[PDB]
Amino acid sequence: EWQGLMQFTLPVRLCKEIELFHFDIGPFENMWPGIFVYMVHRSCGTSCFELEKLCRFIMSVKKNYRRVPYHNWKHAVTVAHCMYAILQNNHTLFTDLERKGLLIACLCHDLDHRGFSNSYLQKFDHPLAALYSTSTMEQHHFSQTVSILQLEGHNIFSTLSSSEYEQVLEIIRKAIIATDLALYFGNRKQLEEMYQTGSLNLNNQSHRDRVIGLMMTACDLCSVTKLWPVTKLTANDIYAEFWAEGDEMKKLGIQPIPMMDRDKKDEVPQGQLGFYNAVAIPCYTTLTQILPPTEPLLKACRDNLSQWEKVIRGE
Amino acid sequence: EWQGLMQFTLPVRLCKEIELFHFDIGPFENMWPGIFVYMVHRSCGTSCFELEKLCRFIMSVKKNYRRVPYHNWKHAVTVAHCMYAILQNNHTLFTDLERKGLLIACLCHDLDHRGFSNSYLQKFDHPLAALYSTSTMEQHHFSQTVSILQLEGHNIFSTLSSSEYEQVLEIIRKAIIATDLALYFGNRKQLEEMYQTGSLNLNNQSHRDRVIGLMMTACDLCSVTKLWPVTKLTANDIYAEFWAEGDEMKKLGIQPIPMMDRDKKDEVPQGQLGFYNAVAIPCYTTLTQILPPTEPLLKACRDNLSQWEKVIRGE
Ligand SMILES: O=c1ccn(-c2cccc(C(F)(F)F)c2)nc1-c1ccnn1-c1ccccc1
Ligand SMILES: O=c1ccn(-c2cccc(C(F)(F)F)c2)nc1-c1ccnn1-c1ccccc1
Ligand SMILES: [Mg+2]
Ligand SMILES: [Mg+2]
Ligand SMILES: [Zn+2]
Ligand SMILES: [Zn+2]
Repeated sequence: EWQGLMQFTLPVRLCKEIELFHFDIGPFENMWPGIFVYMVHRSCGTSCFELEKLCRFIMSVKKNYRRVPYHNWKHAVTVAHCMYAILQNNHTLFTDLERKGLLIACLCHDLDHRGFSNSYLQKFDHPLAALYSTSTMEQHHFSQTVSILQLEGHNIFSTLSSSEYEQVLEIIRKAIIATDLALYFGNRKQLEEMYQTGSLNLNNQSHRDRVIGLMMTACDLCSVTKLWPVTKLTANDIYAEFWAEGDEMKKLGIQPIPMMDRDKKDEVPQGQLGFYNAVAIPCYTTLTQILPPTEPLLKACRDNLSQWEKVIRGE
Repeated sequence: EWQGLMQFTLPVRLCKEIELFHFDIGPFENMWPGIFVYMVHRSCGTSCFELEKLCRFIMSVKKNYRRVPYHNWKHAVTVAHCMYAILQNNHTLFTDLERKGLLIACLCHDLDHRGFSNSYLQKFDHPLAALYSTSTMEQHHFSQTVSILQLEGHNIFSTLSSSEYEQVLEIIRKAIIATDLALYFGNRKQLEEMYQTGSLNLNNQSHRDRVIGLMMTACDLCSVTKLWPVTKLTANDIYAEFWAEGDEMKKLGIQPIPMMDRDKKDEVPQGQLGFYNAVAIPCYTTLTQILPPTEPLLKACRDNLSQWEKVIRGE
């Protein structure tokens, strides 16, 4: 099976559509592993990784996402695809090493997620929180990536020099860390200012890491940039995960926040509104200012915001 | 009427096209009864049913479909044909008794449909809802089937033992009930787990029952698997019928849901993309896994889904 992935060929029709931001992987489950291979090949080249190792890596990454409602294998590939479209539209802004790292990082950014937030683990003294005090899950995700890399025949970065091996791990590490939404708000705030004053410079490494940060957020949340019926369905998976967590708290005696409370569904429409206004819109707005070809992301997001506004009005 | 049918020979220029999953019966209206005959002869043999009784039965079946926009005689034969194509492409898996039963089941699965859903009937306290509390129309459909079998000169299962007769009515009954879409979701979900755990055993009768059910669902929805110009037009019949149910609710003065509401005509494309994603795609996806030969159904379904995307996007 991990061999059948090597003889995979992407259908011609899909070769055209995969380039667009709005593309939806959802109806093509059996092709997701192959879709990642294709995307890595178009962005980085066909002789970048050894195909054997690359295919073994990908299959092992799929195996280590759980059967949870939202933070699953589908999510990993969804996030990788959006990165791909960002990279493709701003190709020469990034180095070979960065594109390698960011795609792999997107594929790995939620590895071994259990369906629980950083709040939960920390509040209920889960061992993961004892090990990782800030950005709990995200640190575990990066730890999971290294583990897979160190498996027999799984080290896709074996052709690299020591120097480039370290550089790419660090790129991946910051990238995964950056998907902690707790860190997004500060990041986006800084970038907005640097853009306003005209002080943002891509050759400044810390500015560069900030940009990559924002890119990781945009990709993590891109399911709000898909066509309305796709986003609506994803919303169900997201909320199915939140409610499952809130129920765990109710069993433990403690009342969950509204977002995680299956008894507060009425509040959901207004919760989506709040999320779009406070998080998602300002995310893609800042991104479009820095990387103008990412405009379609902001555009789609605005469409979905507009939709939720109709729901609140009574449709 | 039944006598001109005994004389019927399918024209040779359709002897190959008929075997294709995407075959459209639409241009061949007055051949529909003969096409069924033909499909039965090829899949069960010309020795299976007495030709006189079989012809009488088909014509009574035809007359007991009402002149409704979608749940009519055309749909009955369209669904039967898809079953034909499945059975043909999995030559060895199903028993003689199963094949006899499944074709008859498909042709009868919507008998005497009134163009109203179950919830409509239960809502407004229709005598049929008072009779069958769950799967209301489906239990009526089967009832209509048994009535026609028990007409004079119509019992096509005359040449079966008492035991086989009981088995084949059980096969038909379960298959008709399974076309209740409410039960589809549970069934597909179980089947997915069984494939995933590898615990799916076709020696297990209640596993066969589940598989048969999924095939029923697949055939029932197969209008989403035809060539675009055929799928696009059948959609208009489906919604005509949804809207008539809503109109009836609005005559009575009650608000229907958007699917049935014709003041929501514009949202049909979005409504199609949603349905394909939440219902059609997972159906044929799980069917293809269980029965690899049925893959052309999924492929066709994917092609029509992207067509709706283009409609929504103005392409
Ligand atoms: O649709 C949503 C509603 C709420 N949240 C959310 C999540 C966490 C924190 C917060 C908080 F606002 F509380 F900080 C809000 N995320 C999404 C969303 C849309 C796309 N990905 N995700 C997502 C992001 C992260 C986790 C789950 C889902
Ligand atoms: O094109 C469609 C749009 C919506 N529905 C639908 C039907 C029931 C429930 C739901 C619900 F979304 F509520 F679950 C959606 N079915 C079809 C469709 C495509 C092919 N056959 N049928 C079909 C299936 C069943 C009945 C009539 C038509
Ligand atoms: Mg995460
Ligand atoms: Mg029905
Ligand atoms: Zn994520
Ligand atoms: Zn039907």
